[PDB]
Amino acid sequence: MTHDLIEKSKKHLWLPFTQMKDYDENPLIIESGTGIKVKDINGKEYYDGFSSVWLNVHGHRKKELDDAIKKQLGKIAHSTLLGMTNVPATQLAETLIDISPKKLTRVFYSDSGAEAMEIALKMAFQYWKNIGKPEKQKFIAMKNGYHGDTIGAVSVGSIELFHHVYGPLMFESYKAPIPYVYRSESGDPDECRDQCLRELAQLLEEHHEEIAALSIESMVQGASGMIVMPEGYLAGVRELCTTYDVLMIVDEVATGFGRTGKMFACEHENVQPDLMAAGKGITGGYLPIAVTFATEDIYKAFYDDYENLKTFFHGHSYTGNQLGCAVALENLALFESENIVEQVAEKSKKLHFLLQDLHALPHVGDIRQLGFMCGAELVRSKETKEPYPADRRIGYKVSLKMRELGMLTRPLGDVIAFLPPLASTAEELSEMVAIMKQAIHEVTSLED
Amino acid sequence: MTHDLIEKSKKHLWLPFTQMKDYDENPLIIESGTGIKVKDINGKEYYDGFSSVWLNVHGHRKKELDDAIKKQLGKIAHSTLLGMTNVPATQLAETLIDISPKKLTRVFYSDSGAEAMEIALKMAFQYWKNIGKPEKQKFIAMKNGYHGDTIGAVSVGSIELFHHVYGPLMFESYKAPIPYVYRSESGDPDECRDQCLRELAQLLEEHHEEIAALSIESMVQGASGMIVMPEGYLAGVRELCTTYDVLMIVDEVATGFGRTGKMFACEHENVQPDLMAAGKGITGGYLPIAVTFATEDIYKAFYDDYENLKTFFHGHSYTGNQLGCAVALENLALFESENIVEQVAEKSKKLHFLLQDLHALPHVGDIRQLGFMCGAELVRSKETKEPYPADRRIGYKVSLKMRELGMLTRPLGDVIAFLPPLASTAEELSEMVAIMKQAIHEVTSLED
Ligand SMILES: *Cc1c(COP(=O)(O)O)cnc(C)c1O
Ligand SMILES: *Cc1c(COP(=O)(O)O)cnc(C)c1O
Ligand SMILES: C[C@H](N)C(=O)CCCCCC(=O)O
Ligand SMILES: C[C@H](N)C(=O)CCCCCC(=O)O
Repeated sequence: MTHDLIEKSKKHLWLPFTQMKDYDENPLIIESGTGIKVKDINGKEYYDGFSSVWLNVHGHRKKELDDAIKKQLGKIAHSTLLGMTNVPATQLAETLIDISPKKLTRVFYSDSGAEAMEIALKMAFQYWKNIGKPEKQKFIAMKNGYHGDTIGAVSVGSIELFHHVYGPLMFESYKAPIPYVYRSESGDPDECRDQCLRELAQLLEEHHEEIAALSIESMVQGASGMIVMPEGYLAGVRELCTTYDVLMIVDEVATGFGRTGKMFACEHENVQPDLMAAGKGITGGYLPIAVTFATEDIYKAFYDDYENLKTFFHGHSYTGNQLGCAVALENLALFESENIVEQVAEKSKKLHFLLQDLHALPHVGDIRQLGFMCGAELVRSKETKEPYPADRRIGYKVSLKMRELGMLTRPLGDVIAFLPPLASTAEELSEMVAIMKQAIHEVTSLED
Repeated sequence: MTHDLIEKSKKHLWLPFTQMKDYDENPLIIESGTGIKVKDINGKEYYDGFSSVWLNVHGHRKKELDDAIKKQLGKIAHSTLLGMTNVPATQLAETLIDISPKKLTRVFYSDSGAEAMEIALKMAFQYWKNIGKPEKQKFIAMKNGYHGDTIGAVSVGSIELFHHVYGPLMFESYKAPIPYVYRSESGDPDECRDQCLRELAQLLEEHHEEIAALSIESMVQGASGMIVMPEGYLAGVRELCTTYDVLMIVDEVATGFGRTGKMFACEHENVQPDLMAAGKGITGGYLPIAVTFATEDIYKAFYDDYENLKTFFHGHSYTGNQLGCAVALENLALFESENIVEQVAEKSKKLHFLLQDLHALPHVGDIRQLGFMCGAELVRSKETKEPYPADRRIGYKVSLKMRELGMLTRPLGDVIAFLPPLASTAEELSEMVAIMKQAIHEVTSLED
C-alpha cells in the first residue's frame, strides 16, 4: 500500500553514503515538501535541518521556482551545448559572471560538484601543458578536505573514511596541513593560521615547479565537520599560490549561494580564485547543475586554431540543461528580490547565541558557525575533548533521535551538522536548534 | 536582440568538447523544439539528427514527459537519497530492475554516464577488498573505449585526442584490442572476433589474479566512430570474464534505452553484466539522471554491520532527484504504450537501405549500423580506404553543411554520426539521410 513501497525500497535500491543494513532497519521515504519541511509516505513531517544535504535554499515547492520550470518546459527541456548553446544557459552564464569574484569571467557547466571539481583539476593540468610547462602536473590539497566522489576529486580529497581505500587509483598529490583550532594545542586561531601557512610556503618553496594547482574548500570544510578557517587563512593561501605560480581552485559547492551569509564564501576575505567550483544550491536545490568558473587568462590558453591542439576535450551530455539553468536563473532572481544573503547574515547573529547555548550540554564540545553553516561537535569529555569511541555511533544515534523528534540532518562523524534552508525564519531556526538540543541530550545523557 | 545574446555567449561561456574559436566563427543558439526538430533564435529549424547527443528519445516538448514533470513539481522537486529515499526514485528503481538483465537486481543513482562508470569502477575495486582479495585491483578496458570525462572514466578510456594529455593522472589499465572490421586486413567479422578474443584470453591468462574488472561499451563503440562489434564478440568477452573471475562492466550510456533496437544492447548477445552503466536516454533526454546496475552478489559484499567497514562511501547530492526520476518513469511507460523498441527495430530495416544508397558516394568508405545507432565513415579513397588528412577537417565541414541545410549532428573524426530520435518516422529518416547525403557530396566532391 505504502508498506509495499517500503519493501520495494529495500529490495531494489542501493543508497549513496549509507550502510543499507542501517537503511533497512530504519527506512524513510519522502513524498512531498512544503516550506522548510518534508513529509514522509505516512504523513510525518520533518524540518529539513540539513537543507536536503546543503542544497535547498528557498524551501520546497517554492512557487517562483516551480513556475520558472513550467515556463521553460513550454519551450524546450534540453538541447546540447556541444558546438552550440541555448538561451537559459547563456543568460545564466552572464548572471553568474556578474555575482562571482571579478576575475572569473568564464562559465563551464556540468551536472554535479564532483564534476565541477574534476573539470577544475583538468583545466589546471592542461593549462600548463598548453603554455609549454608540462612539468607542472601535481596538486596540493588540504587535510580534512573533500571535493567529491569521482576519482580525480578523490585524489584530491582527504577524508579517510571515504578515501583511504582508493589510494592505488589516485594521482600524485601533496596534502597540506590546515588549521583545526578546536582540538589544536595552543587553541589560538592566529598561531594556528600562521604555523599552517608557514608549512604551506615551505612545501611550495620546495616543489611549486611540479605543481599545477592547489585545491581548498572556501572558508569552511564541510564533510570534515564544518571546521571554519581562521581569519586571514584563505587569503594567506591565495597569496602563497600567486607567489609560487600555482593556480588556486576554490571549492564553493557547499558554501556557494548565500550559505555562509555571503553570495560566495571567498568574499569574507576578498579572495580571487583562478578556478572555482559551485553546485548544490545553484538551482535552489531543485535540479543537478554545476559550474566551474575560470579566469580569462586560463580560458585563452585553450583558445586557438583547432589543429594547434589547445582545445579542452571535456563535457557531459547534460551540460547546460535548460530546465536546470531556468530554475537557477529564477533562484538568483529570488536572491536579489528577497535579499536572501542579507537576511542570512542578519538571522545568523541570533542563531549564534542559540547555538552557543548548546555548550550548556555536558557532551557538546565545540560549536562552529559561519552564517547558516554550522556544526555541533559531540564529545565524551569537554574538559578532555576526548571523543566517544566511534563504535558507539553517537552522531548516528543523534540523527535518528532528531528524526523521530521531527527534524532531518546528518552527522559528520560525531559532529552534528546544521545547515538549515536560507529561507528559514528566526522562529524556525530556534525551533530547530531546540529539537537538536533535546536530541543531543536524550541520546548523550545515556552515552548511548 | 539576437546579436547581443550571441555576443554574450562568446563572452561568458566556455563550451564542452568545443574549440571556442570554432564556436565564435559559427555561433548557434537554440530556443525551442517541437517533435524531432529544434529552432534557433533567428527562427531557423533543424532536424535533431544526433538526438541532442544521443539522449533525446521522443522528440522535444513531448506532452506526456511534460505533464510528468509538472505533476512532480506539485509534490517535491528534490529530497535526498543519503540515508533515505523518495517515491519516484523508489518506483523508478523497480521498473529499471524489471527491464534490465535478470542478474542485475540493484540500482545506484547518479547524475551522468561518467559518474555511473566512476561508480561501477569503484564498486568493482572495493568489492574485491571487502571480500578479502585486495590483490584484485587492476582494470582492463578496450582499445578505443570511451567511458566519460572524469579522471577514473578516462583511466579506463582510450581516445587519444581526448585522453592522454591526462596520461600522468591515470591509473594504469590493461588495454585489449577490439575487432575493427572495416580497416582490418581480413575483415571478415568472424576472423577478427576470434583473434581479439585470443589476445583477451592471453591477457587474462597472465594477469587475471590482479584484475578487478573488465570495462566495455555494449555492442557499439560510439565516440570512436560508431564501431559495431561483430556477432559473438560480446558473448565471448563475458565468457572469458566469467572463466577468469573478472567482473564485467558494461557501458550502456549511449546504446541503452532503445538505441540499438533492444531495450539494452547486451540483449543482442544475451549478456548479463556484473555492473551496468546507463544514462542519456533514461529520461527521454529531459534531465540528468544516471544509473549503475549491480548484481546482488556485489550489493551484499557492502552489506554488513557499519563497524565492519563494508559501506560504499560514495554519492552525489542529487542522486535520485524526483524531477529526473519522474520524467524517466514516464519515459519508460511510453516505451511500453508506444512499443518504441519494436518500432525502432522495424524502421531500422528500411533505414539500412537508405544508408546503403549513401554508400554509393565516392568518399563514403563504410556504413555502420545497429538499430538507430549509425555511422558513415568518410575516406579520401574508397579503394585504398585511406583517410583524409585530419588537417582538412572533413567531418567538421560536413556537420556545418548539414547545419545550413537544416540538420544537426556531430562527427567523430571523419565519421558522420547518425543517431536520430527513436520517435523518428520512416519519412523523417529519409528526409534526414538525404540532407546528410547532400552535405557529404557538397563538401567531399571539393576535396581530393
Ligand atoms: C557537495 C560537495 C562536493 C560534491 O558535489 P556533488 O554534487 O555531491 O558531487 C564537492 N565539493 C564540496 C565542497 C562539496 O560540499
Ligand atoms: C555518453 C557516454 C558516457 C558519458 O556520459 P555523460 O553524461 O556525458 O558524462 C560514458 N560512456 C558512454 C559509452 C557514453 O556514450
Ligand atoms: C558529450 C558526452 N560527453 C559524450 O559522451 C559524447 C561523446 C564524446 C563527444 C565528442 C563530440 O561529440 O564532439
Ligand atoms: C552528498 C554529496 N556527496 C556531498 O558532498 C556530501 C558528502 C559528505 C556527506 C556525508 C554524509 O552526509 O554522510
